Amino acid sequence: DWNFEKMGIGGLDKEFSDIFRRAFASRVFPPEIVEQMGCKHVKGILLYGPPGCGKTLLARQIGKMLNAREPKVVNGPEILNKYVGESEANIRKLFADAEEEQRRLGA
Amino acid sequence: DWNFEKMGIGGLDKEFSDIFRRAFASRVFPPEIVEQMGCKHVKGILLYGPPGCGKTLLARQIGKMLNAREPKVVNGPEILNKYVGESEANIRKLFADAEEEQRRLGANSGLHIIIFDEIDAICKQRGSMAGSTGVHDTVVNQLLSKIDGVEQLNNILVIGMTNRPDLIDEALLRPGRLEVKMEIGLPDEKGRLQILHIHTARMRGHQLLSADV
Amino acid sequence: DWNFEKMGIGGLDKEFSDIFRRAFASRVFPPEIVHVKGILLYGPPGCGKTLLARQIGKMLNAREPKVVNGPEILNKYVGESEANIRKLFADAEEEQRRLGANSGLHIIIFDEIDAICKTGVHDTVVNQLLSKIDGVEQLNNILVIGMTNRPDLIDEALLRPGRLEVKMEIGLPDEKGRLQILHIHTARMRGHQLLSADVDIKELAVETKNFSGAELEGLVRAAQSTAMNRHIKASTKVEVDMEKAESLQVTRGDFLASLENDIKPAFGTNQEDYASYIMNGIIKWGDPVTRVLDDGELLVQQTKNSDRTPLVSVLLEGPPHSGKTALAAKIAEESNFPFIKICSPDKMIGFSETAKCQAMKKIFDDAYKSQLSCVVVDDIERLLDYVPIGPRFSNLVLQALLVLLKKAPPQGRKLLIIGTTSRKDVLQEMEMLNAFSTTIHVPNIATGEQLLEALELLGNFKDKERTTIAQQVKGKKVWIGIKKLLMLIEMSLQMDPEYRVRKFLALLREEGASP
Amino acid sequence: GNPAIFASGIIMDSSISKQALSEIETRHSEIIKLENSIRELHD
Amino acid sequence: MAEDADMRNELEEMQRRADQLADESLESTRRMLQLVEESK
Ligand SMILES: Nc1ncnc2c1ncn2[C@@H]1O[C@H](COP(=O)(O)OP(=O)(O)OP(=O)(O)O)[C@@H](O)[C@H]1O
Ligand SMILES: Nc1ncnc2c1ncn2[C@@H]1O[C@H](COP(=O)(O)OP(=O)(O)OP(=O)(O)O)[C@@H](O)[C@H]1O
Ligand SMILES: Nc1ncnc2c1ncn2[C@@H]1O[C@H](COP(=O)(O)OP(=O)(O)OP(=O)(O)O)[C@@H](O)[C@H]1O
Ligand SMILES: Nc1ncnc2c1ncn2[C@@H]1O[C@H](COP(=O)(O)OP(=O)(O)OP(=O)(O)O)[C@@H](O)[C@H]1O
Repeated sequence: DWNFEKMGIGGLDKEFSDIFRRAFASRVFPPEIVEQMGCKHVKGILLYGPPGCGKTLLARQIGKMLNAREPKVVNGPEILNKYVGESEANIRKLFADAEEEQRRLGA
Repeated sequence: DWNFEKMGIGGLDKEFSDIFRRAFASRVFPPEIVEQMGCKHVKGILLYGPPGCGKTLLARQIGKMLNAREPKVVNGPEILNKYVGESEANIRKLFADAEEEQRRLGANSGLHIIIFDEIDAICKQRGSMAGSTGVHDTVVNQLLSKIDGVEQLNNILVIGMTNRPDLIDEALLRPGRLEVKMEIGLPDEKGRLQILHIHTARMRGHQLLSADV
Repeated sequence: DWNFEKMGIGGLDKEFSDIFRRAFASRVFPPEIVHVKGILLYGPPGCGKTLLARQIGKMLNAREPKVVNGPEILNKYVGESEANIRKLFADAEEEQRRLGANSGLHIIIFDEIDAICKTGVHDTVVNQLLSKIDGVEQLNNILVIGMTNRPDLIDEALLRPGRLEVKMEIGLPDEKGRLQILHIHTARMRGHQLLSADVDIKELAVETKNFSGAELEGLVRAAQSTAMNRHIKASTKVEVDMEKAESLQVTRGDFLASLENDIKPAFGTNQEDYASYIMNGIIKWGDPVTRVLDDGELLVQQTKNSDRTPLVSVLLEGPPHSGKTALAAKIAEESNFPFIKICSPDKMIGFSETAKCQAMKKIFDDAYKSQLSCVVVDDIERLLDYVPIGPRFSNLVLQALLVLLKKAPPQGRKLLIIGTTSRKDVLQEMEMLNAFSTTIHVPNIATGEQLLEALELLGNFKDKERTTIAQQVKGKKVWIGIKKLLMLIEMSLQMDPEYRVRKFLALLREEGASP
Repeated sequence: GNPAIFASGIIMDSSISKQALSEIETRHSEIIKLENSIRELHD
Repeated sequence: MAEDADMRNELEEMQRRADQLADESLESTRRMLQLVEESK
């Protein structure tokens, strides 16, 4: 139950079309053809520009887009810590669920 | 069960041949001539180059090639710990198994592989570092002692990769610890053709590519 | 044994003998007529300190030495480090208490000692070790050896007498040591005749400069690997010879390839340029060159043999492209003095005045030390950047030169200075021409006969063309510099044979001029 | 001169240990036996 | 880092255990004093 008009973003048709094409196109199709074609998915997006143009809005709306788990969010430098070797701990705590699920259920 | 083709490395041909020659020729031929000749095997490799060239791919493929125990991986600075004197325990845990095997079966044991990734995040020059805590110096000294110490361990192989070779301390980069230090770089026209052919094979296999290309 | 080579170690014969003399003299000396409990070794990596420690431990008829691999003491618990360190000395104390003087020697090895010795844990451990090694109870049956690669990072209080007494430095082996190391590592090959007859160890030893034992052993190993791969095929399924494996001769070419490609000294190199200043040599196209060289020799002998004129200077004058610097270089090389150097503006690009002054001062200071020396400066006007507009130039460098031109060196030493320029009048106006003691003149090519002789010496044109050139030239005067002449000849040779001559002559007419 | 500098990380160090706790168990155990004995005497 | 997270948890848990052991010993000692006083 999703519709483009629902998100209420204006003036960014082309950018959204390009992002959709280059990010979510692979995961929507029947998997057999994709598998025969033998590629791997994209796992990165970066947004930049001057203040007040609609970046965080896009992030939030994409978060509400997908049928997935609740996204994790990091508000700036929330990971730094005073003790030795704790920052890396906070960083590696992020990917645990993906690691275990990949190892268990595979594809 | 192995073949050159199946690894799928396009632009590096002389480099891989050099690696094979200078690191693995010893362990292929019959032990009799080797023992007669009384030489020692190499115990290190250091790759480097600009980003996105194929280092990690090469290391993983090398690990896959050999028939031996599963390699142990160290994803970046995952060794550091806050309790004093706990990093060294983590480091020694790696070589514990190899030492046990060498002690038990003597000179006819299997092989063991250890892969350090982003090594420069740990082993920086001892003198040139923020003189606040001694953890880094102790870590480096522990590694230097264990890799080549009074007791002799000679059934292990260590591979390392980085992006800034300079920062590594010199004492580690001398023969006996890490000698074969190669460089990966941008390919040439032929390498580009080989890579493009490699990544396009399956499409051609299933006739999903237009003849006009 | 004391041969020091039966143990497969080379170069350290003198140091090993010193260790013998200073360490075990007391123990081997008869007890009736009758210690040291500290040893520290240091040196650059890959010199064999581990070898020395192991062999010294093996040599003595004593219990098995105990060794600690780096920092195996620090523990997150409190006090366990002290317990661990104290655990080491229990046997020595027991033997001293029971057998007294007649107690066996004890050997302790500290590997990577710098790691532990150099916060409460660290200084407490250091204090515990200091107390145990030298405390209220005095032991005389314990030996401690420490090894380091960074001697500067060791604590001073640990090096005081009574704790760490015998300090040894291991250095890079000499040619003889390199020869010994190669002999040791190749004796195995020579025993089984697996070595080729074309290999000369002396040639390699001469070639191998600044190679510690590690470098030499690695080169040997690389030769092994080359020979070893010569008998294997990789691609489909790794397959080997098994047939020529019997021969496996190690040729000298393998050694050369290993030395060339996959080995490196890891030490800096020295670059020379004095050759580059005379590219095409000197050709006698006329009398003047001989006169110039003779005057140079006269000045050289005057500076060599004079007693109350220790300093002498000369200036070389000539129009542009007359080849002035080359003559100065030739004279300097003929001088045959221990110390010779050339100061050129080429190396000083983008420098400010102070940098130039300091560089010149450094060069002259170096020149001062030797007994007799000669120095040459070329393109003075470029040295003190000069421009006809204004004019404009640097005053500081000019003053520095004027001062330096008449400062005698320390007593009993001789200096010669040769300067080259192409604008005499300017130097005269700046009041510098007075400083120099004498001047020499370098002329151009004047008559067609000299030009024809130069062409003949070069041998770039044949008799047929030379006939036309002689016809056109001998009836006229010419004015050209040698460098420009070479440039013109190279310019002309590009075009097809039919036109070269005419083109060449045209170019000459373009440069035709008079003084 | 140098602007104000940050401090470095901290490395704490736990005190109690497993084996030292076995030793504390050695300490504690005898007390209960001694208690049984004294209770017997009083009874 | 949950691998070391459990080591810290074990350490602190044994701290708590040692505290409990010490308190139990102290209560014992008090009870011994009481009974020994009583018999007289
Ligand atoms: N394209 C748009 N369509 C509709 N409303 C928009 C659009 N862009 C911005 N807005 C409105 O303006 C607000 C700007 O917030 P936004 O999160 O875009 O700022 P930002 O780019 O994250 O700021 P900064 O760059 O400082 O981090 C949005 O919350 C929304 O109310
Ligand atoms: N020579 C090559 N032949 C085939 N594929 C290659 C080659 N070089 C790189 N690739 C491909 O490009 C990517 C290279 O990523 P890889 O991690 O190996 O590079 P890297 O050098 O480790 O990067 P970084 O410098 O960030 O560590 C992989 O997807 C790999 O398949
Ligand atoms: N003079 C030598 N004679 C024989 N082998 C030598 C010599 N010098 C070095 N080697 C070789 O080097 C290794 C022994 O050197 P060792 O590890 O003791 O060096 P080090 O300088 O004490 O150590 P580091 O580089 O860690 O400071 C062996 O391979 C030995 O063959
Ligand atoms: N007899 C000769 N005398 C001088 N130079 C000669 C002679 N024969 C050949 N040459 C070559 O002529 C060239 C001389 O050029 P050089 O740099 O000495 O010129 P120059 O007079 O210092 O010029 P400039 O004032 O432009 O720097 C060198 O290549 C030298 O080898």
